Amino acid sequence: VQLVETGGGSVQAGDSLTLSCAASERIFSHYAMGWYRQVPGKEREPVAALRLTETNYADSVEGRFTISRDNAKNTMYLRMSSLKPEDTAVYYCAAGSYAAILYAPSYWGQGTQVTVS
Amino acid sequence: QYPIINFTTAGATVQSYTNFIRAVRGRLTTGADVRHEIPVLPNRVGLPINQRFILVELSNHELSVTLALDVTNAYVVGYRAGNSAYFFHPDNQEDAEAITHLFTDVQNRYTFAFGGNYDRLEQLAGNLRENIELGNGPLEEAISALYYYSTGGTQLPTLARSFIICIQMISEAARFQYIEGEMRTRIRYNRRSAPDPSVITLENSWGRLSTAIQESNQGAFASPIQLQRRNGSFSVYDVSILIPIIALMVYRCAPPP
Repeated sequence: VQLVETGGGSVQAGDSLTLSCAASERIFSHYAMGWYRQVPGKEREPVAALRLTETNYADSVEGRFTISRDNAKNTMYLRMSSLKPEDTAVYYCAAGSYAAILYAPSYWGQGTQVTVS
Repeated sequence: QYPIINFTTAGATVQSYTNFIRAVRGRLTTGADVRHEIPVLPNRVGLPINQRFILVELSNHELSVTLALDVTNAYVVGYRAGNSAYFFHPDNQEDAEAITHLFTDVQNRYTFAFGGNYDRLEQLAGNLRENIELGNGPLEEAISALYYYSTGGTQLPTLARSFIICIQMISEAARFQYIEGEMRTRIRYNRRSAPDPSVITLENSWGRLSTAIQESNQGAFASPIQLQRRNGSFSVYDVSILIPIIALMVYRCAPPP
């Protein structure tokens, strides 16, 4: 019912960041989760997704981003390696159904700013 | 007013039909009661009538018909064509009161003496699900039959056949990603065929699957549920296999905490 994020900031191109998302207990055992991103003026796009276990990455981030999970701490992670200026956005932690995690999630976090310049 | 989702069989691609089904699911569940990566449709008991129904507008040739889907079970209850509306026989009193809210500005309201379940519709249609074809063709013709029932052309074995067609390609496609995918493969290759037993047993087992999944011991079924494949031949003891199969469930119990 709550999704708390942290880990944003400003880095240079080629550097890395790691986002974290503390989730409630109910969300963690019954929901698929993932990471979206949004630039002001454009649509929210899904970046990564943890289902079933199954991973789903957007074509723009495959090979550079890795989504993971810690069952024992109720936290999901997104490691972002080799960042590009195209990755600058507000990143949102998400949790939804198995089918609707890659589109139209159910719960959202506040959103953390990631700046690559 | 109730939410409306638009779809036309004129140019229907796997993309447009997919987005249509996903929008239907989106309006069926808020996503607030997900259990084992499967959303539970909202409880019937405390639901206000202003959140009880969904409307699906079908178009084709460009005749349009508005199906009424019940939010609590994703199932079709009636439809509107022109200034006429036709409903299925309710099985208690509260759903009937809810039906009176559906198409309030039509001139003619008629409730069929029969219910909407597969049994009665099959008997009216002369055929059963195992032999009736599904596809964009059957849907495009179904829309026309539904529209021209109020005009006075379509007869009952064709009306109810169009009913089971719409129910399978819309309601059951919304309930199961499996059936949705099979309709995607029919639309993609322009195919029109009868639904194989996998589909039909999944349709007959939706309520039992909801009960077992919501009643499981952290996913483990108390009793095994029997399903079929395409040849007709298995037992499931867990919710893990069903996660990429079933997309919607009925509210059976409260969440355990």
